[PDB]
Parts: sequence; structure tokens; C-alpha cells
Amino acid sequence: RGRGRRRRLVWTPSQSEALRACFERNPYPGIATRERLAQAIGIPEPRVQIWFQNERSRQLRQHRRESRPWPGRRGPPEGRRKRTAVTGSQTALLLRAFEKDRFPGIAAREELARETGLPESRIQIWFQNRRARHP
DNA sequence: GCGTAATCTAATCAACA
DNA sequence: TGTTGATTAGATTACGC
Repeated sequence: RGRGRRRRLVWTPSQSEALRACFERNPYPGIATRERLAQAIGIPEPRVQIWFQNERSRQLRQHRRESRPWPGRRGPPEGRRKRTAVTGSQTALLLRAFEKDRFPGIAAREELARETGLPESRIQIWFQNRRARHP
């Protein structure tokens, strides 16, 4: 990988309380739920998404260690993020960047956002998918 | 150093031209 | 329908405290 990752966030206690309470309600929130929590506690939705991935990993691993069944999905699955439209010039920017560095740090990713107008979070997924499809 | 946010791979679901 | 964006499980990495 590269270097220069995002500076880790530190949850305030109230933020932790809010994430844990949301998680009780449903450990598989949709984009509508994630954006709703994001705005309630004043952090960007992408940080919320990463915290649910990590909190599920922790719950699964504890359930596993306690030899307990994971409830899993409950209720109707909530809607996904709408698919991001990526123009041909946006794709071109990204492709050039990818040729020089497959593993951009937060620095590189945030300027691509400036340049392409795409969200940094979507750029990060773009590279994940590109790497996994173009060794 | 600990705890865990941030990052990663791989497999898969699914939108859209 | 094929391309590719979005999500998941789970492993790993590297920071703030």
C-alpha cells in the first residue's frame, strides 16, 4: 500500500453512544440511515459507514468467540447508495492517477476530488475496484 | 503499547448504457 | 448483458492517546 492515510477520528462519548444505539436498531443501515446519523452527530457519512463495517467485524468476532449465532440481516434491507455517475473526463483523470500510483494516500485522493468533483470516499472505492480488476 | 479507525483483498450484489 | 460502482466479511496496518 501507500502512505499518508487519513488522520484517525476520535469519537466523543456522546458520538459513541449514538453509533451504538443506532447499531442496536439495525446493524445493516442504508444510506438514508447512515446520512441521518452522520448529520445527527456531526461527522461525515463515510466515517459512519467505516464504523459499521468495523463494529460488525467486532460483533461477529465476539459472537464467534462466545459461540453464539449472529442474528444477521433483520427486516427489509434498506436502500443502497445511488450509483455514482463517473464521466469520461473523470474516468480519464482517475486512470492517469492510477498509472502513476495504485495506492494514493489521503493527500492524493483529496486533490482528485477537487479536480474530478467526485467525493473522496467514492474515489477510494474506485481505486479498490480498479486494483482488483487490473493487476 | 493499546485499542481501533483506516485500509486492504476478494467475492458478490446490482445500476445503467 | 458487460462494465463497473457499492457492499460485505474479515485480515491487516498505523496512529492518538
